[PDB]
This record gives sequence, structure tokens and C-alpha cells, in this order.
Amino acid sequence: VQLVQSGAEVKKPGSSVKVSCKASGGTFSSYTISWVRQAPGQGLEWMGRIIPILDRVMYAQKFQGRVTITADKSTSTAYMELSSLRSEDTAVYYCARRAIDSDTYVEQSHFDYWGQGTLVTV
Amino acid sequence: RFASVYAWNRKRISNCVADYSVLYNSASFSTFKCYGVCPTKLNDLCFTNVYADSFVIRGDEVRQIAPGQTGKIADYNYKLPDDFTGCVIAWNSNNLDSKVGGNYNYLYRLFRKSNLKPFERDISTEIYQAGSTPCNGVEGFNCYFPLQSYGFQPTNGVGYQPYRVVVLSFELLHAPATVCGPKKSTNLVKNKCVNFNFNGLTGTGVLTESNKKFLPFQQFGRDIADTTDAVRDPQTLEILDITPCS
Amino acid sequence: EIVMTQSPATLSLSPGERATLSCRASQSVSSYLAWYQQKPGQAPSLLIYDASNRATGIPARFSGSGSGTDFTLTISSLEPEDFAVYYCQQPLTFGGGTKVEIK
Amino acid sequence: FGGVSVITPGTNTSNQVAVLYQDVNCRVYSTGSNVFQTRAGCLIGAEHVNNSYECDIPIGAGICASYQTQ
Amino acid sequence: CVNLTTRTQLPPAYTNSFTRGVYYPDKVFRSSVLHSTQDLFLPFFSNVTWFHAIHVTKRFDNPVLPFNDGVYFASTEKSNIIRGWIFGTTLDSKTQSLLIVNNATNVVIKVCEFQFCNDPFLGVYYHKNNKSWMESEFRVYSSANNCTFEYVSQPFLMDLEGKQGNFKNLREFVFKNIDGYFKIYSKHTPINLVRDLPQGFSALEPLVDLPIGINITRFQTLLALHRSYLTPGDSSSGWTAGAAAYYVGYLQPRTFLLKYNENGTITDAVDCALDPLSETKCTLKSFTVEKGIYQTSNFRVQPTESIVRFPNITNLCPFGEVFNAT
Ligand SMILES: *[C@@H]1O[C@H](CO)[C@@H](O)[C@H](O)[C@H]1NC(C)=O
Ligand SMILES: *[C@@H]1O[C@H](CO)[C@@H](O)[C@H](O)[C@H]1NC(C)=O
Ligand SMILES: *[C@@H]1O[C@H](CO)[C@@H](O)[C@H](O)[C@H]1NC(C)=O
Repeated sequence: VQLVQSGAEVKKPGSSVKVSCKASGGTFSSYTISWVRQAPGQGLEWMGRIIPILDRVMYAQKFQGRVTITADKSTSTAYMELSSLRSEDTAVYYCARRAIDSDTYVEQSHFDYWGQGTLVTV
Repeated sequence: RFASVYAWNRKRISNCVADYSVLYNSASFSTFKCYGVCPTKLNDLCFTNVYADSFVIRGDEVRQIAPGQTGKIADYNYKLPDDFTGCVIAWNSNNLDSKVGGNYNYLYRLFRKSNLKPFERDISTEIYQAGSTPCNGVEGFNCYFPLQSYGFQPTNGVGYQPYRVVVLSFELLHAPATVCGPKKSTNLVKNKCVNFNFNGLTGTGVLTESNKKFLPFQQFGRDIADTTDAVRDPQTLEILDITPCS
Repeated sequence: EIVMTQSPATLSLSPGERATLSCRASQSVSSYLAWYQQKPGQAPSLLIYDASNRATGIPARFSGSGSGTDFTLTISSLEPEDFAVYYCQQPLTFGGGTKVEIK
Repeated sequence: FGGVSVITPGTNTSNQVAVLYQDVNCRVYSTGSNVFQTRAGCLIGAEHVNNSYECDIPIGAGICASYQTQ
Repeated sequence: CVNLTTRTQLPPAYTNSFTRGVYYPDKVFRSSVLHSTQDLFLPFFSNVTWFHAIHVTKRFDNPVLPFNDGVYFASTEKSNIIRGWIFGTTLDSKTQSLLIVNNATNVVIKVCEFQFCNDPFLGVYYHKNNKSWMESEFRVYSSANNCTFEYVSQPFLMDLEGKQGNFKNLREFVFKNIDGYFKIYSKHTPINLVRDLPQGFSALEPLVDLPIGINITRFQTLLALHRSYLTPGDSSSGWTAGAAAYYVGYLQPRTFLLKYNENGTITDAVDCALDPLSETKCTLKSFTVEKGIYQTSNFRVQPTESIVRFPNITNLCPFGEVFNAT
């Protein structure tokens, strides 16, 4: 429904980037939230997807270990954490909604609404 | 030690007497309902097969533990035959099965390809597929480990609180009894018109020695009219013919 | 992950001409593709999902085709505002992308 | 659909039987050979003869059956 | 565990079920009556698959067979080779399976997630010492875990000698899996048998009702091997087939008219599906039919396929414009 994200930040190497996207209405009980990174000069690099309903998170191999995702139980709050921020890992990164689901668990094959993002640097 | 519903346990009760004395009237239970025998008469009967199914489910799932009632817990975890004889017993267990951050020790099968038949206990962990791409043990998209724990919490709504469910399933006297309610014996009376009870097969007639033999597992016989012809005495095992009173 | 290769690295055409963009998998993904349009200053937006099925709010000039491992994005007539970098996405991650430039 | 009648010589004599299908106009949903199609239905498993005799087991519509030399 | 070799590819011959495999359908005494019973029964006069072990050939015959709706199983021997059964679905440790094994120490029944040997076996060794046979091997499964059902009986000091001749002891069993219970019935009779089950009649008494909750679609038999000082010591080829036979049939829904004699033994029965005469006997509740015409059941053509052809409606009903509307 919504992808309300954080502002931009600059921080010390090794620090974690902890931000969340808030989705209201019926998002919590339906659609999941996917985190993707818009590295400069690149295409998008998907990082992971959190499903607060199944208590599960799916991750890109590229971002395993460094990216973990936490979420709340009310407003769907996709609280992504990127550990060990490096200065070379400067990017605009964001959340997007995965608009396909079912009660037969076909779950999320694709995306619909994307949030554009915020910059994290050092 | 209650089981996850996806893998509910079961214990056999045998070679024992009583404790069917409307134990539920202690009012420790949120619900008690029998689908066969009326509860107050359970303690007057003999049974050949008695079992207790033991597991933990959410409050809004309690209603699914019933013959004829469909739903995911009824179809993917624990299933009763519609032709069910027994009693379903349940109570709130927040003091044992709930934790502040959620008690996740109890698993449910949420993802399944087919429904269960009565009393099938499927403890498989095969990843469930829901789409055209195989997703072979990937986790995500079209596939998930079939089981999910539920975080029971002491502060959630009642339908989200844990309940302990025990289903007492049993067979009636169609074989020699092994479990009986409490009974007081009286002596065997031969000849004369006498009102008898044994293990059931209650009736009035004249008991005389029979010239019949029963196979070791039969206990009693039947006439063409489907009335008891003769019975074996639970004590000493003599076969007695039941003739009508004049 | 699901590895995808895109081609050409750069496509060169005039506005009004057809733009064809290729994406190829190392493994079959059935019909699970999405296509996106990237612009300077903007993360790419969704054009297509389900390989050929057009996304909500997207103009009729965009459509896709293909199955298994071989997929195409077609813009029947590329507009001056569509000289974007196009990308494919599999259920999990994105391909390399094709830059489109004016000839 | 229809009724099925079984023509039986007494079992203390023979275990051969013949079967009559009430509404079959042969178009039968079971077997063949020894098929006599009559107004009483299809009689399968009996030999029609051009002789005539006293009636033994009646079938209907002028036809009777019997067990003879077997 | 051990993949056995050196075998003649003896063919899957069939025999006649005749009038065997009726069973006692109840646990109630009846006598000097006829009674109509509905159950899963071995059909009369069916083609029963014959299986056979014989050395001469070096034939050991221990395949995976379908369980379907239940299995009629006969065991023919004097040699005590055929013993034990395996029941389950995939039979590969992925899920639980039921293992029933008769060894000299005891009879063990367990339900576990078992790791299969592919072709498991028991066996005896012929010792030079005392010129006698002794149980030496239990190469039955590689492992088991996650065991939920277990029963163990007393010792069975069975005659382990590799006795030759026609077969003298016949056991008959049925294995059927109903509403969570694995039901086992059996009986023993004397024989003089080589290939064709005697044209006899039997009803067998129940033994157990096992409260397992197990899904069974396939089963495999278990056979013993004979090893000696007259064979190679190699575990895959160093063996003797001895001599044994077994038969496998399947149960089908049937109605039988059963005849209970004085003292309640089922003495005879008629399979109501064999032919029009049997149908007549079942209809009349009699094993004797007088000369004449009887009507039996009826004839009805069954459907072969189905038609839906409903309205070609493609849009969806606007329930969401009613519910969650303001
Ligand atoms: C039993 O196995 C069959 C396949 O052999 C499967 O279709 C069926 O759903 C299984 N039943 C249970 C309870 O797993
Ligand atoms: C038996 O042969 C099969 C062939 O597929 C093989 O996978 C298995 O490991 C072999 N077992 C032993 C004990 O050699
Ligand atoms: C044969 O004799 C040996 C002596 O070492 C003994 O161990 C073995 O148990 C005996 N076998 C039988 C079948 O009695």
C-alpha cells in the first residue's frame, strides 16, 4: 500500500545501517516487503524479502551475512539492517512491495510498487 | 509434554479401571464434548480400545477438532473420522505454553499438498511447492518448509492463546473388554430369571452352562434376531447361554 | 542466485523505431520475469511482470515474450523519453541490463 | 438399465446357467456367444433349437428353457 | 547394505486363489447360520502372483510389490526362510515405515524413519561344528531414528535347518490398513505343496490391530539366506537360496455369503461377484438353488466421463465493493 522510508545518512566504516519502510492499510496481512540496492552506475541489486506473517526472510546470496531483515507486527515495518558498512558500498537503497500472494502459498513472484530510496554513505 | 499438532502424540490406555467419573466436572476445562456416549454414562461402560491423543493448538482452532469439521488443522495436522466415538477435551494453557516474546515450541503444518485420512500422523518435513518452478529446497517464492511455529503469548487475544487438547478415542464392546468404569461385582447366578450386566450386553434372562466354544477373541455371540445368544463370563470364562425368562 | 545475461550492452536506435532487448538465463524460470525502465536519477520502475504480462499503469507500447530461459522486452516504438537502461528480474535477482541510446 | 434373470438347472444336476438381459436388444454390456435375442430380452448362454417341447423353465413370449443332452 | 548377486531370472508365474482368503470379518460368535458380509476379501478364482526361492538357479525372490487396498499373503515352507514384512510409501528414510521382523531373539515391530538396505535379508550359516545351522545375519536395514511405535515379543527358536522336500507348513496372512490401524490376521494349515495353492477354503482369525497412523502404499517381503562352508564367503555372492514359496494377492471390496457351521467355524463361502450362479446363491441366501429363474440385482450402465459446460463468464463478482466499503 505504502513504502514510507527513512532519510539519508552518513556514517563510520563498520557501522550498521538500520532503516525501515512502513506500509499501512492492509499491507501487513497481505503483501511482503523487498529491499533492493541502487548502487551508482549499476542496475538494481536485490538484497532480501521479509514476510512478518511467516516469520521468514529470503536473501540474495550477494547480501547474505551483511543484510538481515527485522520487522514489527502492526504497520508492516521492514526494518532492514546492513552490517559492516563500507565506503565503497555507497548507494541509494530502497524497499518495494511484492504485490502477488495467495492463501495456497504461491506467494511472491513479482513486484508492483517501488519506493525509489535514500542514500547511505561514509 | 504436549506435542506439536503437526505431530500429535498418542498413548494407549489398557488393562485398568475407572476414572471416567465425569473428571471434567472439576471445571479445569474450557470445553468438554462427547460425540458418542453421553458423558455421565462413560463411567458405566467397558471398552476394548482406549487412546488419548495429545497436542497444543490455538484457541480459534479448538473448534476444528471435531468429526465433520474441515480446516487446516483438521485436514493437515490432526484428523478425526466423521464416524467418531470418543470425547474432545480442551483447556487454556497460558501458564505453560505461552512466553512473553512468544512460545515457539509448537509447530503447525500450514503448507500441504493433500488432506489427511482419519488418524494419519504425517511427520514429514518435505518442502512444500506452490508453483511452476521446482524451488527445490530453496525457501521462498513457491516453496516453504511445511511447518511454522506460532509464538504463543500470555497477552494475545483468546483465539491466539494456547490450548491443550486431549482427544479420548475409543471402541465399544465388540471384543473382550480391557478398560472398564468402576464396577462392583456380584456373584454369578445360574438358572432363575436374573438381570445381568457383565461388560455390557445388559439384559434379563436365565443363565445356564453352554455347550458352545468361542474363538479366544469373540467374548459373546448373536442370534439371527441380533440379540445376544450366549456370553463368556469375564471372570473364569465359562460360556453361558442366555435363555428367555418364561 | 539466477544468473541472467542481457544483450546488447548498448542498443542504438532513433525515436520511433522498434527497440528489442534480450535477457537469457542459466536456468529455467518458467514465466517468472519482470522488466524495468531505469533513468538517470531514478531507480527502474516496473514495466512487465509474468514475462510478457504488462504492469499496471504502463503504456501499450511495452510488451514482452519468451519462456524458460529465453526472454525479450519489446517496445513497439521507442519514445524520446524511453531512452532508458532496461533490466530483467527473476524471482530473486536482476540481470546486467541494456542501455538504450539515440542513433 | 434392466433386470437380469438367471436360469438355473437345479444345482444338484448342473452348474451351468444362462442369463437373460431384460432390455437388451443385442448392444449387450457383458459377453457374447450362444446369444438368442428374443422379446423377453437377450438370452446368453443357451442354445436355441428349432425343435419344440413341453415347457420346463418359462422365460416369456413363447420361449421356455431346459437342460438337455449337456 | 549388501547388494546380492548371482541369480537366475525365474519368471512371474501365476496361480489360482480358488476359494481361499475369506477371513473372519468379525469378533462375534455365530453358528449354524448363513451371513452376508461386506469387507475387503481376496476375490475367488483370481490370478495370484507366485514367487519363489530355490537353489537347484540360485533364486532368491524379494521384490517391492504394491500394497494397494491390502494384501493377501501366503507363505509356503518347511525351511523357515520367509519371514517378516516391510510396509511404507517411499521406503527410503524420507518418511516413517513399518518393519515387522521375526528373528530367533524375538519378534520386533517398529515404526521409524528407516534407512533401507534395498534388498535386506536375514540369514543362517551352516557350521562345520556340530554339522548344524545357526542364525548369523541380520542385515536388515542400515539405520533407524525418530521411532514412535515399538513392540517386542518373546524368543522364537525356530528350526533353522535347510530342510528340503515339498513344503509342509502353510501360513496365510492378510495385511490391511484401515483408519490408522494396521490389521493383521493369520492361520496355519498342513500342506504338501510345490507350485499351486491347494484348492481349499479358509477363514483366518485376527491377531493384532496396530494403532500406528502409518501411510502404506508399497510393501516388501523379508527372506533369509543360507550360507555355508560350501559357498564363497563373499557377502554379495556367497549364498544359497534354499527352497521356499510365497504368493501375493490383493483384496477387493466384495460381498460374501458366509456359511457358519455348528460351533461357529466358517466352513464355506460364496464370492457374490464370480458369476450369475453365485449371484443367485447370494440373493437367495442359500448355497443350493432349485431349478427355475431367479432375479438377481440389476444391470446398470456406468458413466465413463463428465461434462461441466457452465456459462462462459469471465469477470469477477464485486464483493469488495460491498465489504470494506464505507
Ligand atoms: C500416502 O502416499 C500417497 C502417494 O503414494 C500420497 O498421495 C498420499 O497423500 C499420502 N498420505 C499421507 C497421509 O501422507
Ligand atoms: C545398490 O545399487 C544401487 C544402484 O542404484 C546403489 O545406489 C546402492 O548404493 C547400492 N548399494 C550397495 C550396498 O552397494
Ligand atoms: C556349533 O558349535 C559351535 C562350537 O564353537 C557353537 O559356537 C555353535 O553355537 C553351534 N551351532 C549350533 C547350531 O548349535
